[PDB]
Amino acid sequence: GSMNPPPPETSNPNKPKRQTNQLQYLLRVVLKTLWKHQFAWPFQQPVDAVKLNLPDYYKIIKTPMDMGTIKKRLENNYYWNAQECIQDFNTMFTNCYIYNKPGDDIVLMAEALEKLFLQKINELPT
Ligand SMILES: C[C@@H]1CN(S(C)(=O)=O)CCN1Cc1cc2c(=O)n(C)cc(-c3nc(Cl)cn3CC3CCOCC3)c2o1
Repeated sequence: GSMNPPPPETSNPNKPKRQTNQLQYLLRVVLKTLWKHQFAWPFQQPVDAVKLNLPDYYKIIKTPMDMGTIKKRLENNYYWNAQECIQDFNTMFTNCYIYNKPGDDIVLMAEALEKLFLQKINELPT
């Protein structure tokens, strides 16, 4: 092993494939808008604690999450419901805010993405 955990699962081979209009919105509106933002890149994959030499990251973070994982989960129809996906986004942001120093560039980047996320979730269809 290494400092890095195995990445979260991204497919569920034993569930039915079922869309919902909220899951469609989460992929086509929410994820796609965040993914293309200029500050998305540090959130597009799991934190590589080995490469970045962050021995405490996965000691502090209990539930790793990132937008690459979320994207794959949505594209693979991993989620049974939209609330599971919203929870993953929230976990990603929480991880960033509880680990990092408040003034740091990475927290400014997270905040820009989070504002966008929360605005799109305010417009989540019924
Ligand atoms: C190496 C960084 C340096 N930054 S800083 C001073 O803000 O530039 C402090 C954090 N530290 C560890 C860390 C944490 C972290 C993270 O939560 N997340 C979510 C991501 C990263 C991360 N993933 C990649 Cl890929 C690069 N980085 C570092 C960021 C940093 C901001 O500028 C964009 C690149 C990540 O790294």
